[PDB]
Amino acid sequence: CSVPIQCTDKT
Amino acid sequence: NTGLLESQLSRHDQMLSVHDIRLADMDLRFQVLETASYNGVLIWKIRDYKRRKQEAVMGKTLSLYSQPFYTGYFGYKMCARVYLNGDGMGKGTHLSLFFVIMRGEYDALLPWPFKQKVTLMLMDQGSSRRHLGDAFKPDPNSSSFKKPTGEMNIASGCPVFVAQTVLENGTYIKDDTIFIKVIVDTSDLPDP
Repeated sequence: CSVPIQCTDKT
Repeated sequence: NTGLLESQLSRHDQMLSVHDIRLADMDLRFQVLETASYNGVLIWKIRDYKRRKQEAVMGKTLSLYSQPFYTGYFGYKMCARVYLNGDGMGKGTHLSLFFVIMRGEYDALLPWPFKQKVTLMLMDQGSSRRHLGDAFKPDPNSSSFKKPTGEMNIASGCPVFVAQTVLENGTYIKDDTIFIKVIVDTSDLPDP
């Protein structure tokens, strides 16, 4: 897998 | 004075309200340590699934974070975050979980960006012990592993760790509670 992804938060 | 005493009684309640509030925090502060680990490993015991997930859909509480845990008495302050219903690429379909780096009172002596190997995994409470999980060697160029500026760096994981379906229908949910585990590598990083 690898290939690290992020989330939806920065308000 | 049936008016002066009045002030005093209130000055006490006000302050009283306060201790209660502090004593409150302290009541929690403990729990953290009580359950903190200094070897780069973690076991997040999330109790009350049914309810807590449900909240995840109604969108009242989309995610919860773990207890900050590190990798050596004075190493990286880090912790996990989970989205029961899912975030972005897996919302409504899967469960999402990420590794996060916090601003740590000792980040000033630690290497940056963070490079240690993670390893996320949802434990299996069934007897078949087939736990699930993936790992990665943190890509450096990302804003997720820099030297923390604010409270905690940007999250990072796999929005599609496991399918809500596969999850809820496997031997992991038990007594309305489950255990996520994180494993940061610490060998390829000499200590003090």
